[PDB]
Amino acid sequence: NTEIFKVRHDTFIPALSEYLRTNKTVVPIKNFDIIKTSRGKETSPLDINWYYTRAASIIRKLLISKAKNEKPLSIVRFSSEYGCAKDRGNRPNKHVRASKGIIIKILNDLQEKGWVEKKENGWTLKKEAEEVSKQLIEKLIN
Amino acid sequence: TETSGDIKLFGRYPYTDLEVKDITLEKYINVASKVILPHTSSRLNTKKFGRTKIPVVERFVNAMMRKGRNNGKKTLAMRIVKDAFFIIEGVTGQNPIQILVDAICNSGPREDSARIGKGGVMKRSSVDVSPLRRINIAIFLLAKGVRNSTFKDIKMLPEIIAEELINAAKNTQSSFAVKKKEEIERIAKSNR
Amino acid sequence: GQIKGKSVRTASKVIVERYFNRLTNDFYDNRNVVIDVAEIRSKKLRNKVSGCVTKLYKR
Amino acid sequence: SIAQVITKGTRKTAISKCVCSESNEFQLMVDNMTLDVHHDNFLVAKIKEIMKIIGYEHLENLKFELTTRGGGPISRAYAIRQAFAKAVISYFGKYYDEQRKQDIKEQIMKFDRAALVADPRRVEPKKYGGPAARAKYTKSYR
Amino acid sequence: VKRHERVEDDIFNKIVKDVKNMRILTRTTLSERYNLSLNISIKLLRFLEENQIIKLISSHRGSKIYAGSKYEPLKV
Amino acid sequence: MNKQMIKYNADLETTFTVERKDFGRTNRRCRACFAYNGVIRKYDLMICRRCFREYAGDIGFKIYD
Amino acid sequence: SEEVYIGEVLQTLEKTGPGGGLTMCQVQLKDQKRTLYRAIMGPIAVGDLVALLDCEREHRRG
Amino acid sequence: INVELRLLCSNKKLLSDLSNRYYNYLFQNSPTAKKPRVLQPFICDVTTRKSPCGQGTATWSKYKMIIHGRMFALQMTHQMLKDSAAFLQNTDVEVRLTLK
RNA sequence: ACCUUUGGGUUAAGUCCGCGAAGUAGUGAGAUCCCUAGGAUACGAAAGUUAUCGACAGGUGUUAAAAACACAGGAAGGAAGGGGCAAGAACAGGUCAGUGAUGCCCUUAGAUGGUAUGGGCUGCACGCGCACUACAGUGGUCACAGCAGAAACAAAUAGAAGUAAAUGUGAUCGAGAGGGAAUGAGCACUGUAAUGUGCACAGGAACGAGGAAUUGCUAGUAAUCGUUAUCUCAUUAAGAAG
Ligand SMILES: [Zn+2]
Repeated sequence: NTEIFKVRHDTFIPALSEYLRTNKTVVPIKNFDIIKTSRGKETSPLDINWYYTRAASIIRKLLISKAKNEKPLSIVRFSSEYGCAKDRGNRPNKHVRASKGIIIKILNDLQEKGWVEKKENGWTLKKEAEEVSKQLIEKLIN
Repeated sequence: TETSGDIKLFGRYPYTDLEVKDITLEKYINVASKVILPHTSSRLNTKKFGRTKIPVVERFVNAMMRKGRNNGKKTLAMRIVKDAFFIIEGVTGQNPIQILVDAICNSGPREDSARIGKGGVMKRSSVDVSPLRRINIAIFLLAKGVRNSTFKDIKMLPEIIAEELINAAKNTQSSFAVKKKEEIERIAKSNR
Repeated sequence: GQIKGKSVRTASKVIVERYFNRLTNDFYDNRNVVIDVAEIRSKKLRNKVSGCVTKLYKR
Repeated sequence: SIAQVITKGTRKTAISKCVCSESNEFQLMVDNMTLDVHHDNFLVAKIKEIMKIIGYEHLENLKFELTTRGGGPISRAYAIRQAFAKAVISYFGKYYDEQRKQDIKEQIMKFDRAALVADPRRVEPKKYGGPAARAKYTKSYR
Repeated sequence: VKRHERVEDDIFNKIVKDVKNMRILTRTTLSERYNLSLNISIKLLRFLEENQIIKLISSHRGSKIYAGSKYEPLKV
Repeated sequence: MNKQMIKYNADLETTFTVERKDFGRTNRRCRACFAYNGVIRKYDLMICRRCFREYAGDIGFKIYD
Repeated sequence: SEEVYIGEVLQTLEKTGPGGGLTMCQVQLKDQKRTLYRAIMGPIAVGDLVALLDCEREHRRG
Repeated sequence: INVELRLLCSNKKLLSDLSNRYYNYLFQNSPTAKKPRVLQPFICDVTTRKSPCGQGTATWSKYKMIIHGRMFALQMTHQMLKDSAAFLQNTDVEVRLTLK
C-alpha cells in the first residue's frame, strides 16, 4: 500500500530529521552555517540543521514519486521543486531555481549509505530506505 | 471533522432566531440563507435588486478588499473576520450575528443633503433616504472607520473590528461610524 | 432592440394570408409549417418569422 | 462487479472527476488525503456544507475518490463540490428508487443550483489598445 | 519615552494581580498598558499560559489570543 | 557566407583562425523590397510588415477574428 | 432628540434634480391623517416604509 | 492489412468534398466502412500594425492560416492499396501514407 | 432653378408603428463567418474527440400599434457574450526614410554611390509626454508544502538563463532590519571586439502617499500576481501582443 499518505507532512519531515542526525547519515557541506539555499533567498536559514530538513524532504519527494509510479527524479526536477521568487530592485520578481550543490551532496551521501540508487535517467529508492520509513510511520500514527 | 449536525456559521454559530428590529429595513437584510463559509459566486450583480439578496457577512467581507493593494484577496478577508467573531462572541456574549445586525441599524443616516434646484441655480436642501441606500452607507462607514484606524498603530486588525462593532451596536459616541452618522444628520437639518 | 426587420415582417404577413387554415396557436406547428413551405436558408431567420406569425395569430 | 458511477464538475479552467462506489463504511479522499488530513480548509468547509444539506443517512455505505487538474485553489473547491454533488444523485437514480433521487434534488436545488449546474463564466480576451479586456490606455490632450 | 526589555519584579507582581478579571487579552495590551516591547510581551504571555494563570483560545498563523479568570463563553 | 578571421595568441607568433557568426540586420533583408526594418522572421518568412499585408491573401492568410 | 414619524410610500412621480438623483414621492403617515409630497434620493419601491424628521416640511411642486 | 491515409489541406470545403468522395468509395466497396477522424487544425498566426508609418491610433490585425486534416485508418489487401492509390492525385489536398 | 410635403410614438440603426398627392422595388444597417460555452444516437477500445441541435422577448405580468422591463425556469434570456467585416460624400489630413509604385527639380570619381577601421546616434545648464520600483506591518526574513494556461529542461561541492507567482502552515524581525540610487578591489559569461549581461563582498541617495489640473473603467469587468516553446533576440525587455 501507499503507506506514506497516512501521516501529515509537518509531522513526518521533523520526525525523520532526528533519526538522520542521531546516525549522521548525511554530512554538512563546507560552510553550511553561512551559505544560502538559492541566489533568490535574502539570508541564510534560521535553523542550523537546515541541511537535515533538506535530507528528510528529499526522501519524502522520492517516497511519493515511488507511490504514484512516476519516472525517476533528476537533479533539475529537485532544483525547480525548491525554487522561489527572487527580489530584483525596481523590477518585477522572477522565479529562480535552488542551488544544485547541496542536492548533489545529499544524493551522494545517500548513495554511500545504500539509501538511493542512480539510474540512467534519475535517482531511485532502495529497500533499506523504504523500510526505515515504514517502521517509523507504524509507531508515529499510534 | 468537528460536527455532523445542521449548518452553522464557521461551523460554530447558531444561525437561527434572528431579528432585524427596524421595520424600515426588513426586506433588505438577508439572514435567511444558511451558508457554512462566507463565500459565494452566485452572479446576482447582473440584476435589479440582486445585490440585496447576497448574505450579510458576505457583504461585510467584500468591504475589506480595499486600499488598492488588497484587491481580490477574499481569503484574507475571511481569515480576518473569522477571528473578529471569536473576539466579539466572547466580549459581547451574544451571537456575533446580532452585533453585526445592530451595528447596521444604528449606523445608517436617515436624512441627507442634496441639490434640488433644476430651473436655475442648484440650491442644497434636506432629503430623505431610501431603505436600500441607508444600509449601503452603514457598511461603508463601518469599513472606513476600521481601515484608517489600523494604519500605523501597533494593534491587530481583527481586534479593531471587535472594538468598532460592539460600540456601533450599542449606539455609543465611541464609534467612528456612529459619530459621522450624527454629523450628516446635523448638516441635513441645517439645510432644512 | 428586438425589432424584427422588413423582410421578416413581410414574409410573416404574406404567409398568414396565403396559408391561414394550416396555422395554429402553437410555435412548434408554426415552425413546422415555415420549415415546410419556405426557402429560408438559416434557422436564425425562421425562428423569428414563426415568432412574429404566432404573435399575429392571437390578435 | 462492484456498483459504481462516475461524474465530472467544472469551474473556470479547473476540471474534476469523482468516482463513487459501494462500501461497508463512508469514506472520502481528495488528492489522496482524507478530510481530517487535507491542507486547505476552504475545500473542507465546502465539502462539509454540501454533506449537511444532503442527509447523513443518504451518504451512508458509500465511498468517494476525487481527482482534479487546472484552475486554482478557490476554483477547484467549487469544481470538486459539483462533482461530489452529482455523484449522489447519479447513484440514487441508478441503484435505488427514483423518488429518493427527486427528494435529494429538491433539497440541493433549494440550497444552491450551482452545486448541480456549472457556471459558463470564463475570462474575456484582451483587445488591442488597452492593458486588459475593456480598460483603455490613457488619452492625452495638452 | 521608549518601550522596555525587562519585566522587573514589581511590574511582574502587579501583572499577576491585573490579569485576573480581564476577559480576552493579547500581545498589545501588555505592550500598550505597561511599557513592554512586543518581543517581551510574547515571552511573558507564553509563560503565564504554562503556569495555568491564563488560557489560550486561538493560535492561527501568528495571530494569538488568550483569556483570564472572568472569561465565560456562549451556551446552547 | 561564413567569413573567417586570423588571430594571434599571447606570444604574437602562433596564429589561429576563428569564424564570424552571422547575426544582426545585415543578412535578413526583406525578400520583396530589401528593407532592413520591420522584417517578420516567423515561419521562415523574411518579409517586412508593409509587404506582408499586400501579399498575405496570396500566401493564404486571413483575418477570422 | 430622537423624534421620528413613519410613513408609507403610495406613489412615485418624477426623476428629479441635477443628474436625476432624486424621486418625487407621495407618502402617508402611519398614525395620522396627513399625506405629504416629498423628494427621496435612494432607490425606492412602492410600499416602502420611510422615517421622517418632520411631518410638515413639503415639496409642493408635487 | 492496415493503412493510415492523411489528407492534409488549408481549405475546408475541398477536404470535406474529397473525404465524402473517399468515404463513398469505401462504403461502395463495403470492407466494414467508417467515417474519417477530424484532426486538431494547425494554426499559424502573425500580428502586425496596420499603418505604414507611426501616424494615427495604433490599430492591429491578426492573420491566421488554418491547415485542416483528416485521417482514415482502414483494412485492405495489397492489390487494393496499389490500385486505389490512383484516386490520390490531381488534388490541392496533400496526401500521405503509413503502413505496417 | 427646386420640393414631394403638418416633423406623433419606438430602436443600436428612416430600426420600425401611425397618417398622407403619392406609390413601388434596392444599397447601407440588418441579415450573412469565425472563435469561446452546452449536447452522442456517431467513432475508438481507450478513457477522448467532434457534433444540421439548442433562445424566439417564447412564458406570466404590465388594457391602440410598434418595442420594454421585472421575474421564472434554463448550459445559454432580450443585439446570448467577445471579436471580424463594414454606405455616399469629404479632407489641398499622414507617408516620396517600405516598395524595380511615381511626375518634376538637384548631385553624380576630389560623389549626395559603395566598402573598411574608428567616433557619434547613448553628449548635458535646463522645460514636457508616457512607463517601472517605492514610500512598509493587510509588511521584511528562514524553512517547508502546493496549484495554471498544460505537457520539451547535458552536467554543475560558494555563485555565476529556465516548468509559475501571488498563495498555504510554522518559525523569526519590530517601527527608516522599508528602500536599493551614485561608487570600490574583484570573480565569471556572450561576442571579432565590452562599452552589454550574470555573480560575490561592500557602500548605503531621494522618497514618510503628491499643487493647479487630468486619464480609462458596468462583471469573470476594473485592480492585483506571475508567465511567455509570442514578437524584437550573439548577448541584451522596465516595450508591445497574448
Ligand atoms: Zn518589404
